[PDB]
Amino acid sequence: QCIWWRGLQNAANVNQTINNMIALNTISYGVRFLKAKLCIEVYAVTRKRLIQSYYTDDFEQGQNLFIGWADRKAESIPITTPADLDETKLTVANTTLFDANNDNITKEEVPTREKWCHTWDLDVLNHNYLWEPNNLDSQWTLIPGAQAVQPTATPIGPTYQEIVIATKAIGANESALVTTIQDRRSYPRLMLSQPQIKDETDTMKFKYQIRISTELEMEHHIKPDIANPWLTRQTLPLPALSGDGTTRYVPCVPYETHVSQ
Amino acid sequence: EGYGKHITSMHVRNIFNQGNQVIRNIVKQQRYELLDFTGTEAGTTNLPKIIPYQCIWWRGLQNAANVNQTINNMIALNTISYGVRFLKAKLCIEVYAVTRKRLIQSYYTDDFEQGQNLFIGWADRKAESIPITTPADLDETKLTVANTTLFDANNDNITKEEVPTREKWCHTWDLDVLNHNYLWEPNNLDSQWTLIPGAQAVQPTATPIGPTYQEIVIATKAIGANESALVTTIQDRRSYPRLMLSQPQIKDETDTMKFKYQIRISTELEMEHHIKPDIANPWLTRQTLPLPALSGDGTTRYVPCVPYETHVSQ
Amino acid sequence: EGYGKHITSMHVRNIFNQGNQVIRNIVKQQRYELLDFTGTEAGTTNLPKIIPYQCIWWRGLQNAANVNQTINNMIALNTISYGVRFLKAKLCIEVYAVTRKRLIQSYYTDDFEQGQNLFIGWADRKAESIPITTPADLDETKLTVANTTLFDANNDNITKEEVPTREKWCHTWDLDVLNHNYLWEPNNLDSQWTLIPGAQAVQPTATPIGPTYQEIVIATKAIGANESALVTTIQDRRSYPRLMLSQPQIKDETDTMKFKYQIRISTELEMEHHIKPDIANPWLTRQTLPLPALSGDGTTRYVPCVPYETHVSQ
Amino acid sequence: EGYGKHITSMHVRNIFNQGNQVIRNIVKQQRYELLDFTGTEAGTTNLPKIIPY
Repeated sequence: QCIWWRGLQNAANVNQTINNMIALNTISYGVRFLKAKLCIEVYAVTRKRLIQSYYTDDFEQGQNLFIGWADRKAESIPITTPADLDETKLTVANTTLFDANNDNITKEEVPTREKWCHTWDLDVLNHNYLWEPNNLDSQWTLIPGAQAVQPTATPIGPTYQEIVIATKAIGANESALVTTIQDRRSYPRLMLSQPQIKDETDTMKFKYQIRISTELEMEHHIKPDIANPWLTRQTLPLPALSGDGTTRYVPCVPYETHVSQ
Repeated sequence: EGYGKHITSMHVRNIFNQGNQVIRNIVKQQRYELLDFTGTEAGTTNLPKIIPYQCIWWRGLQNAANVNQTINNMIALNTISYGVRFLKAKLCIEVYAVTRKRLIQSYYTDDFEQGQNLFIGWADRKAESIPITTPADLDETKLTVANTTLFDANNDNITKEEVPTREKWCHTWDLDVLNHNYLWEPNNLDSQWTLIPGAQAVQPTATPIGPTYQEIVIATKAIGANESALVTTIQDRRSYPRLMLSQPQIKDETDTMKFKYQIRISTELEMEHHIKPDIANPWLTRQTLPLPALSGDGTTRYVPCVPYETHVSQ
Repeated sequence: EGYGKHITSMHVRNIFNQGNQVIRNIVKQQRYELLDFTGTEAGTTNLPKIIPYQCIWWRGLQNAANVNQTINNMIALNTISYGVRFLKAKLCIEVYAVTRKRLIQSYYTDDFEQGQNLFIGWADRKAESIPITTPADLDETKLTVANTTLFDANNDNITKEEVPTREKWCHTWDLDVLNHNYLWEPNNLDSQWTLIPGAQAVQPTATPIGPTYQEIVIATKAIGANESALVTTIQDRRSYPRLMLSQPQIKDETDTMKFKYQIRISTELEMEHHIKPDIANPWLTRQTLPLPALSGDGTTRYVPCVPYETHVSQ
Repeated sequence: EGYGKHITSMHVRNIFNQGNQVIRNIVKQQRYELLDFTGTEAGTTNLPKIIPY
């Protein structure tokens, strides 16, 4: 849901694609995201076995990595620092993919050398609108698409509603009225989990060695050959959650119901 | 290797609704009523009655006695639904009698005017309104406006249907106005100032009706102090002019010639409830819009009842 | 003569349901559970577990935590329904792991026995039962009978499916048993001694189960001191043998070789609620039958779980 | 065995360009200019101008 697609969790993961993006953002008045391809590869499934005391790790090839979509629930992602965006350490307390009572998660199940791929359509915009470029350098900026849910603590703004209304300073003299219709998106919380397996002592502990590949297709619409500051008129602020809040909750709505006319 | 019956390598399975569930209930309200133009007080007068279909009177909230399982069904289905869309509202007036009060001496007798009709005006072509104070006021028998008629000796501005007794007057509305996969957030229809879906962009300053009456909707929802939803739609405009029941204005020796109609008024309001998903999702409010309604401290509040909507050829 | 639009001489019209309305809700309960044969106490032992599908555990009443809108939907739909018919009950066990407790020295470690299976016995061919005391007891993880196994060294009387981990075990029942336009009178499924539709004609004297377990039903309903209903049906017989989950009995040096299974158990109980008609009709109880259940003061009560039903060729 | 959606045994995958990317920009320069052979100084003279392409 966040702009972590840049890999902003760590600077070490920068690459020319970011640098390309950064530059192409300087020279582009607006950008539209096309398709975001996420692929997790599991290179191992490892269990920590207890002996005595200390633990050894043994290969559980034959178990799987769980990818939950956390659909069917209204849940969120706290985001404080870009580090927090790390999908390895990013967590919520008292949280699981497994409820002994109502198991509310649609959980894919991944063997090691089986690969888990997903793709999103960020083409949400229309009426010839774009998104105004940023370097994707913030963790509170979010992917295109409308989760109309926003906290009062951190007003996310009009970009999360189908009917967008916003203004742009773009100089004290002029102001732009950006108004669109963007189809609604859900973007439920996507979790990686181990199985909950009860050992003699406690929950049965695993560690997964995966490779996580991202491709975020970005069509930069380049600044015209002549200065036109008013192309902001067609761009919309990157969808983002504002406010002084140190920790800020990404909506991650489960889904969108549909009505038959 | 597993040899058991009806066993297969699991696919991706979670069985929960994801909001895809929908229920169609029809709240229907059927009344044999006294429509009386004879009396001198309390909406019994020559004043043409008003059927406040613009309002949520379709529940029959004018009186509690008219509650039925359709309401109770609706109420429950509202508790368990995150949103509802109104489909078609079928109003049918049946006239079982047309009665005149004749004067003799003094006291009056009533004689059958079979051969006269009940007038149903649409009060199109005029900008007029319905005052709504209490749900009682919603009663289409007593609901009136002063100095009001279906008959102007100068410009007769009303398109008035004319109903024989056992002839029936039916109408149907399309409340499907919403789109972009938006709904209306449920209420029990227990207020008289809530109004039918559709956009009469007219609203008084005294009682701001809000964004649900404009084609382009913009509103927010608290739904907790932490999150807020931006509900933005395009809903086609609706007119919903004032629908009156009237007697003919016929000048007797004394005064206007007084009638009383014994009718049955049948309502069917098709409501597709979109059920709360099998898992808690408070953010489905995101797709719902507040019931269109007129707010404010005002005791009496005026329902717009716009005549019509002009059309432009491109 | 009446010239209005959509007007016609009235036919015979009353719009009320007359009971013709029906709603299909699916109560579905999905659990990732610890199925443990290792422990020495409280249903953790070698004793084969029991899935009490004969009981109304399909609600997940074993624990309140497993409530979901399907129950809440059911509950409400029961308030507004005069009767309900169960359609198909889909049980699916998914095995996410097969785990053995290995002994070293002393303490145990758990190792993956992928390559062994979970046993699902039907406990057919035997007359056996399920003791039910509390809804907790309905938990298929802890639900057991003493001196009980899927493995007899002498006559092995159980038809036992065998499930690899990511192989899934699904079953489906037909609860459509009723006919002659009878239904079951709704309950919230909040009791553990209520049982699934279908006739196991066996009932204990200690806890008379009643006429709903015989093909030919005869019962009365108070439904007020003034009137009483005679509910008489023909419902085909059902067997519903005891369904156990077990580990293999494998003799280690010490004792039986202990496993624990991490499974997910998914339930879908299709329920067609027949909604209360749009007008009060307390006598629709006439067509409903009491939920099949075992009565009596008994704290612990034995669910029949008959093995099967023989068939005769005419 | 893996049952998830859009899952397949990995092929050889590294996604990096390997230089295969190319961009076509057109630098274009458009001028309404004074070309003057009249003046007596500083390239304004009868001398034929040169376009240093």
